[PDB]
Amino acid sequence: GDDRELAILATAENLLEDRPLADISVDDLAKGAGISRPTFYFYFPSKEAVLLTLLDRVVNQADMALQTLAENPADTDRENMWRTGINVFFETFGSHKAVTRAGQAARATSVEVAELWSTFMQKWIAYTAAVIDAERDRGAAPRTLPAHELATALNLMNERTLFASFAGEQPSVPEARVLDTLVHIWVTSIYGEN
Amino acid sequence: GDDRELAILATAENLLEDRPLADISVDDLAKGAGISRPTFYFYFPSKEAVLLTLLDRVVNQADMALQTLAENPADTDRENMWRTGINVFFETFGSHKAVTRAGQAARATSVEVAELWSTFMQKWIAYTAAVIDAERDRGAAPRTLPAHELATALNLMNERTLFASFAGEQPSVPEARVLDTLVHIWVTSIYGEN
Ligand SMILES: Cc1ccc(-n2nc3ccc(NC(=O)COc4ccccc4C)cc3n2)cc1
Ligand SMILES: Cc1ccc(-n2nc3ccc(NC(=O)COc4ccccc4C)cc3n2)cc1
Repeated sequence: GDDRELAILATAENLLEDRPLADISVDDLAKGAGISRPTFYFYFPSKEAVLLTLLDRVVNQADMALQTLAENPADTDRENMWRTGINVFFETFGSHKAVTRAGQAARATSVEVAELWSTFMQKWIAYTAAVIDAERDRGAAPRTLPAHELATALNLMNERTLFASFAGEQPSVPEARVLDTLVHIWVTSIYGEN
Repeated sequence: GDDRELAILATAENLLEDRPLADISVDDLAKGAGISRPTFYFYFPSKEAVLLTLLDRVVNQADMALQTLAENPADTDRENMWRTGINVFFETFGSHKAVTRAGQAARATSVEVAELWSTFMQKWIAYTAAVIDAERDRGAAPRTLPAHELATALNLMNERTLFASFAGEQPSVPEARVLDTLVHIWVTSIYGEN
């Protein structure tokens, strides 16, 4: 039941490591999961619905990890505080590069994927802005850009830059250098008076 | 001859305003250009080759404008200097949103589009890094991140953030606010000691 479902999901994750969703059939997923094709269809209406589940699970994992960090004060300087938050995404999405990458490609063709991504990006930007505003309220950060516009561009930079690194794009920051790169830009732009 | 070609190109640009390349046929392009379908094929081998030409023209327009700025010293402060350079992209790509957007969608399916984009991104990042290094050499900017890794993330942020704004994505910075947003992040991260 649920473990034929977890098997379709594990199969899809495993196959997405080697080729795109376009190069994977429902039959590929069925065979890997040790089930027939009509049995696959009891669990998922399509291969696109398989990706959506996987992406949904990854995005919620990142989100829960961010909630956990938030509910636990966390004892260090401002630069390290930002580093820890960015690290959630670096580690969560870096542990699921194939799914995370397939989600981006699916955004153009799947309104549900686009909607799911858009929902979490809004949540993450809103929370980023709320922290910047808190930092501004305690007098730790100057009131420069609107917090929400600042949060939007910084989260969009991370989306694109971690994606480039994880996909091995030309150009891209080496994955062993990208965390430090993003933390620098976030801290100087959030605390920089100019 | 060349003006049947400019007509196929103008037609493609005009139609890409209303729908994606997937929703446009060679016949659509032929009819708009006032030529038959086999005549289209004398000018371009495909509709994908039409997009490549358009994108190539836009990317070279941005590049030439950046070269022009570079060869002309340009008389103002550092913040305004960065603003002028970012403005090249804001204005060039903002004057060609449909082509510029279709190029991004094509990167996944067209190795020539991916290669063209990748080439210019490398050039633009290299030039960004050379300016940061010059700024560092005159003692105007601190030696923080490697200049090339800094330039990479900043150009990737602009790519993604101007794209989001021009495509009206949720989320996105309003197009009337995005220039100021990006200039802030570039100037604070390039000049910020922390
Ligand atoms: C292949 C791929 C790789 C990475 C992404 N991606 N999408 C992202 C969206 C937001 C994001 N955000 C961050 O890294 C930092 O977010 C923080 C930090 C501190 C407090 C709050 C937040 C949201 C990283 C992201 N990375 C998307 C696709
Ligand atoms: C739809 C769409 C919209 C915009 C882009 N895009 N791609 C970009 C790549 C680089 C880029 N760069 C900049 O804005 C700033 O670049 C500077 C500034 C000063 C000196 C040198 C450079 C390269 C903007 C870009 N915008 C791509 C697609």
